[PDB]
Amino acid sequence: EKLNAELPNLVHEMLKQKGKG
Amino acid sequence: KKPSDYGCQLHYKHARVKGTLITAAELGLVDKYRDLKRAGQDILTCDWPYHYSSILYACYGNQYKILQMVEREFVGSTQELTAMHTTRCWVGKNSAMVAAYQGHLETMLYIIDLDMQGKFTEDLFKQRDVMGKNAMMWAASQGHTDTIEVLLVRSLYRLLPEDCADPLVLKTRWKLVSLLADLASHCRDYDPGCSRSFFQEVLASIKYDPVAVKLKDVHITVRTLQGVIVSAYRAGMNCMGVIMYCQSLLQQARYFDDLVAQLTAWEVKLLDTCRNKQEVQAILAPTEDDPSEPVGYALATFDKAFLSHKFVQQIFTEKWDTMGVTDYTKSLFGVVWGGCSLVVAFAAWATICPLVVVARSFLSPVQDFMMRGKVIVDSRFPWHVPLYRWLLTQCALITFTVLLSYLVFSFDPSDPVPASVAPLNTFLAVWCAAILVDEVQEYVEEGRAEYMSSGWNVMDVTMALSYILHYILRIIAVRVTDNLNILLVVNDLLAAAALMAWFRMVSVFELSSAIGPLIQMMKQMLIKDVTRFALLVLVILLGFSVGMEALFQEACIERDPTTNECTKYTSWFEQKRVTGVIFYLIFAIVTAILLLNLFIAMLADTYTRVSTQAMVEFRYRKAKLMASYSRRDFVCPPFNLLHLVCAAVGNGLRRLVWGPDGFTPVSMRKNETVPLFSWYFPQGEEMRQVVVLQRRVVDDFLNSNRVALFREKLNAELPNLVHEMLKQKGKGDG
Amino acid sequence: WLLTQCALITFTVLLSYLVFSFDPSDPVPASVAPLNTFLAVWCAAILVDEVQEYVEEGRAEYMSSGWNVMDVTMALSYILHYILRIIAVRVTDNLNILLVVNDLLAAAALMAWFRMVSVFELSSAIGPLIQMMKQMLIKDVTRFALLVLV
Amino acid sequence: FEQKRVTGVIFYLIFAIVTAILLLNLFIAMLADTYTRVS
Amino acid sequence: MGVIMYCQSLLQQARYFDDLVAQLTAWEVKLLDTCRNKQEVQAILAPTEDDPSEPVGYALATFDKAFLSHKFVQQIFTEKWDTMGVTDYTKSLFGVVWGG
Amino acid sequence: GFTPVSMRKNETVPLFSWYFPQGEEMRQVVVLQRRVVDDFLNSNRVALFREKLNAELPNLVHEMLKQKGKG
Amino acid sequence: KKPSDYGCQLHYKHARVVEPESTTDDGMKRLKDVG
Amino acid sequence: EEAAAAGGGGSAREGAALHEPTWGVDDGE
Ligand SMILES: CCCCCCCCCCCCCCCC(=O)OC[C@@H](COP(=O)(O)O[C@@H]1[C@H](O)[C@H](O)[C@@H](OP(=O)(O)O)[C@H](OP(=O)(O)O)[C@H]1O)OC(=O)CCCCCCCCCCCCCCC
Ligand SMILES: CCCCCCCCCCCCCCCC(=O)OC[C@@H](COP(=O)(O)O[C@@H]1[C@H](O)[C@H](O)[C@@H](OP(=O)(O)O)[C@H](OP(=O)(O)O)[C@H]1O)OC(=O)CCCCCCCCCCCCCCC
Ligand SMILES: CCCCCCCC/C=C\CCCCCCCC(=O)OC[C@H](COP(=O)(O)OCC[N+](C)(C)C)OC(=O)CCCCCCC/C=C\CCCCCCCC
Ligand SMILES: CCCCCCCC(=O)OC[C@H](COP(=O)(O)O[C@@H]1[C@H](O)[C@H](O)[C@@H](OP(=O)(O)O)[C@H](OP(=O)(O)O)[C@H]1O)OC(=O)CCCCCCC
Ligand SMILES: CCCCCCCC(=O)OC[C@H](COP(=O)(O)O[C@@H]1[C@H](O)[C@H](O)[C@@H](OP(=O)(O)O)[C@H](OP(=O)(O)O)[C@H]1O)OC(=O)CCCCCCC
Repeated sequence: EKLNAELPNLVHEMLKQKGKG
Repeated sequence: KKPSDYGCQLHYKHARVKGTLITAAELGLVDKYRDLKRAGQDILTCDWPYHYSSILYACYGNQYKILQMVEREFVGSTQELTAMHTTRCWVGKNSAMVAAYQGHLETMLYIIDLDMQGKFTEDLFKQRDVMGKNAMMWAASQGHTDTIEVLLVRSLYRLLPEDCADPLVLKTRWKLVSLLADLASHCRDYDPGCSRSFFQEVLASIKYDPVAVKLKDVHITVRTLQGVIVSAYRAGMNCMGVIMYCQSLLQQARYFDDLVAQLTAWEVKLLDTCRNKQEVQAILAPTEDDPSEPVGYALATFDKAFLSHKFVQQIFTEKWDTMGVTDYTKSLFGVVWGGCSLVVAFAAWATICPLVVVARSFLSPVQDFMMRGKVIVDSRFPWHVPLYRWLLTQCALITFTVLLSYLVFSFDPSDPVPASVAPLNTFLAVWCAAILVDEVQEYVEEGRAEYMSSGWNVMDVTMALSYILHYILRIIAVRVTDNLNILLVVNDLLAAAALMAWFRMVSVFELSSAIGPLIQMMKQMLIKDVTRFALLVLVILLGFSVGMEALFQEACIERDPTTNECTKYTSWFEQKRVTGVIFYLIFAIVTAILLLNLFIAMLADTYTRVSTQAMVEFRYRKAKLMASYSRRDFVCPPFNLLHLVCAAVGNGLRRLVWGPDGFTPVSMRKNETVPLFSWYFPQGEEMRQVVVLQRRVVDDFLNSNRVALFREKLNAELPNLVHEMLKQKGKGDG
Repeated sequence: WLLTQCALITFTVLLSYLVFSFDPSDPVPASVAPLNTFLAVWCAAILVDEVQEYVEEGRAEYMSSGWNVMDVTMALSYILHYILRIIAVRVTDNLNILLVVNDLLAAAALMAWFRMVSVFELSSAIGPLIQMMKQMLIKDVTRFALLVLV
Repeated sequence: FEQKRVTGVIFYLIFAIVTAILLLNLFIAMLADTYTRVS
Repeated sequence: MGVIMYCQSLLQQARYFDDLVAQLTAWEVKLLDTCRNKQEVQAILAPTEDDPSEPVGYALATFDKAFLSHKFVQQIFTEKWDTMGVTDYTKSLFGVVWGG
Repeated sequence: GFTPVSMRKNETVPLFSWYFPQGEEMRQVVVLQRRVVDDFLNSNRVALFREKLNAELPNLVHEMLKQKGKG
Repeated sequence: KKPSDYGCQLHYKHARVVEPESTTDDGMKRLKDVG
Repeated sequence: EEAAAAGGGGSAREGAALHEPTWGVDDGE
């Protein structure tokens, strides 16, 4: 239930690493 | 050839192929309006049956062109132009109503642009008509959803102050006006030479240099309200009050119920961002700087979601009942010791309450003593506890229905003339006189809105007005006239007034949570469901009553000369008639079953709708009650009348004797020279500690919206981010 | 729409005045009266108007309103009441068909007054009682009346 | 004559109807409280 | 809007497809809420010269409850049927008297 | 011409007055229907995919770890 | 022109008189009452 | 469609408008 409501933030953290490293 | 299968199913079936300024205004001829005005005859020639000027046909038939010619050519001042637009119809419409009374964006945008530039002298969009409608209330009633938004953007722009210079309160004023300037963007002026856009002089005076559109970009969306709630707060305004104000703009529009449900979900998100009571009463309090109270606005506009929160029911309870006397019912010790103290202090009330009201109007050391208390408010000064003022009211309420039902169980056919007046029958006529004085200064002082939407004020008039009418029409039907059928109307006015008193006495259960949402239901499935089903049955029952007469009427033919024998089977050898009346009465019983089945399923709909909101209506009817008695004086309606008499006398004295005395017992209930709570306007170094504590709460609220509006910007592109992390997987790059 | 309804409250006032202002001791011009034959011209012209809106708007649209049936049936009953009253007053004077004549005017006076709940169709709070009573006679009654009959 | 027994009985009918409707409204409130516990 | 009404009339005479009629009735009301003002409602329902396909008169002809009940479809009728506001004169103190 | 027709339900005129545009109204309506229904059709492509990513969420996470298995 | 639309609708209605030294902390708001 | 939905959409409908993942599901077990 935490990964349902916050699913587009896990996917955004997997692309934010392209931003930093 | 023949069309598709979709062709013959959806396509369109059929086959197809003068001297006055008024009728040059409605048709839109600019030069013909210019020529005939140089002969003139008026500029406000108004036709007869509907009182329309030559201006209000341009606003009618969507010619902003010749409204713009008059503003350029034939005008002298601001005060002369507003006399032309505020020339009412026969209903009472000005220029801005008629352009919003029917969807005329291109004229409404001209009038608003004339109002942003300050070329008026009256608030043209705030005036009313005969029905009290508005320019925003006509465009919402008719449903012209494209002139509602243009009126929404104007009232959102007009909220933001033009005097402050903050870079985010000047950006969002530029992004509301340019939502209107890009909304017109066509529709140039009447001169084909000097051509300019509509909002030319408004985007110019705003001091902001910006360093295939979607319908997310030309409408007010949820990220546009969030730009206003911040910028109203950044410019200095109550952020709890800007949310309540922008909500009641969008409830007036009737077509933005997806934005009303968001703004409600922010006044419940801001309201439980608070933790203590010190943080609740720091964002709900008015100061010297913004004097705006949001608690008084919510119980004026009946805001059932705010007004029943945990934190709003907590700031009312610590003034209404700070001792917990409302929980001396759930115990045996509470009912005995709470009940016995009630019948003592109601016996002590009714003997001292007249002696205080007399000795407070001209006995000044007592009036300065009766103001003491009311910040401590508790059992030390018991006449200021607002729960106790309610208990005395319900005790002085049951006393009227005992002394009225004793008036009818103690009538006898024994003595006509020394029983028309009595020590009991005349005492209640003074009592009912003082209920009618109570409803006047309730109606006059609050208003017609909160009077009709209240507890039992409409019912308490009728039981008071019919007993007085019983009392008068019994006096003058023994002595003035002798006797008639007027004596039997007297027994009906006392039969209404004894019925309405016992049904009034079930207001002692306003505070019970078991018997409370049961009275409010039974009021509501009786003033909605029964008065609209009785109108249906009256049409059906009057049709069967006509149809019986057509079934029993006679036709008498056995005679040789004229009219001799006549067959009698009326009720309203001939064994045929009863057969037809039996079948007719069966068709009536099937009709009675079919309507008793529609009445019971009608009521079970209303039980399901008023009991899905049981403990939100109750906590709203409670807080409308906890706020009404916290401003009300301790004199119940039987001594309401003695207070007006001693204050009219006792303040007439201190106009002859000593002059600037003041502190008069004011001739009104529901005192005005009191802010409702004692934690209102905080002078001193408590203002500096509220303003810090408010800015902690609101800044932590505005960035939990800015987080939750970021997750929706990512829900819109979730199939585009998944495609990018899947390619950044080691198919291509690590 | 308002002139339609104001010409329709007028029909059931004149029809229910006819059954109240009916004088029994009256000769054979009680059949052909001015008021008794004006109401028969009215119901003649209702029947021609239903055949127009049967051919124009069709059959699936016609039998989807519920009032087009009652416009026919109170017109067809009173126009048959107007004929059989004339025949049963100077041709054949018997109580066998006389009690049919008083039975049609009772049937044609109900369907006048059931037709007058049509002014409430636009009103909220009485509009949904015309529809929950109509759908109750469509869906439910014709499956419960076949079991009450058993 | 004198309209005398008619004025009181039109209040006898208002009092009896607005009571019997008021009890039936309160009996639907009990059928629908015990329904939610039975079901 | 015509294809969504047409595909729903197909699957309602198929009688064993109720998880698809529920989706096509939910998309018919989802299209009609994407529409924001009256100017956009009457621009997805209007037959142009290119495709002369009205979806209003086809919802009247197949007895569509979920379309004709909508608040933006009840507005195109009452704009055209009333156009003076004389229905709304029966909610005032000074209007029921003069209107009657 | 303009003789009184005995047929009711005038079939020449359309239902609403805004039916067939003739000009610049036709070019504006086309711009408004492309604006509306391209954002109807986008918000169904996203909202169908979200129900595919709900029911198949542990398979996307397993494909992000399966790449450690191959490459 | 001096009031706003927000101002007519939301501010405190009546005119009050500022008390000279009135605290609003929990004690010392009650000096006139307790003594 | 793999090249039109490579950077946001070249079908002008934000993607190729009928194209998603179907990353790939496994059998296992
Ligand atoms: C000569 C004297 C003879 C008198 C004969 C009396 C015989 C017994 C009749 C008893 C009925 C007296 C009147 C009904 C008493 C009553 O229920 O409460 C009084 C008030 C109720 O106000 P509220 O605030 O308490 O109750 C609600 C509630 O507060 C909502 O929240 C508000 O919504 P809001 O906040 O949005 O505004 C409502 O406002 P609104 O009106 O707009 O909907 C408000 O009405 O009653 C009225 O308003 C009068 C209007 C007609 C009521 C129906 C009368 C009942 C009789 C119907 C059956 C008759 C059948 C006849 C059959 C022969
Ligand atoms: C024993 C019967 C008891 C009936 C109790 C009547 C109680 C009257 C309450 C007040 C009446 C208000 C509501 C009536 C409004 C109304 O429209 O009447 C209903 C109609 C029902 O049919 P429908 O027109 O709606 O016609 C439907 C409809 O069009 C559907 O919509 C279609 O489906 P669709 O949507 O697909 O097109 C159906 O076709 P399908 O086969 O496919 O289903 C079609 O049959 O009933 C009536 O008109 C009669 C109701 C009052 C009776 C008056 C006549 C009785 C006179 C006899 C007097 C006896 C005296 C004899 C002795 C003297
Ligand atoms: C102008 C005056 C008109 C007459 C008004 C007199 C008062 C009548 C109004 C209301 C009383 C009736 C309703 C009482 C209900 C049950 C009483 C009860 O349930 O009690 C509960 C609590 C228990 O207290 P606690 O331990 O929870 O905390 C309190 C300790 N603390 C203060 C430090 C926080 O409160 C208490 O007992 C305190 C309440 C006890 C007082 C009621 C009995 C007083 C009898 C006569 C008073 C007459 C005065 C006449 C003076 C004329 C003007 C000079
Ligand atoms: C009788 C003396 C008893 C002691 C006197 C002082 C007692 C007093 O005056 O309270 C009034 C009482 C309140 O309701 P009452 O005690 O029956 O009980 C309420 C209810 O039962 C729920 O438990 C609570 O709702 P919730 O779950 O918490 O939401 C509610 O608390 P709150 O929600 O309100 O906080 C409770 O108050 O109502 C009467 O019964 C009529 C009494 C006679 C009134 C007429 C007097 C003549
Ligand atoms: C005297 C009448 C003059 C004007 C004629 C008025 C013609 C007419 O239609 O009114 C019918 C009348 C009043 O009902 P009425 O139509 O006004 O009902 C309101 C009306 O439908 C509004 O438009 C609704 O708002 P909206 O659309 O949803 O936005 C509103 O709902 P709400 O949102 O406010 O809650 C409704 O309450 O009902 C009768 O008693 C029959 C008398 C018929 C008379 C027959 C001839 C005698």
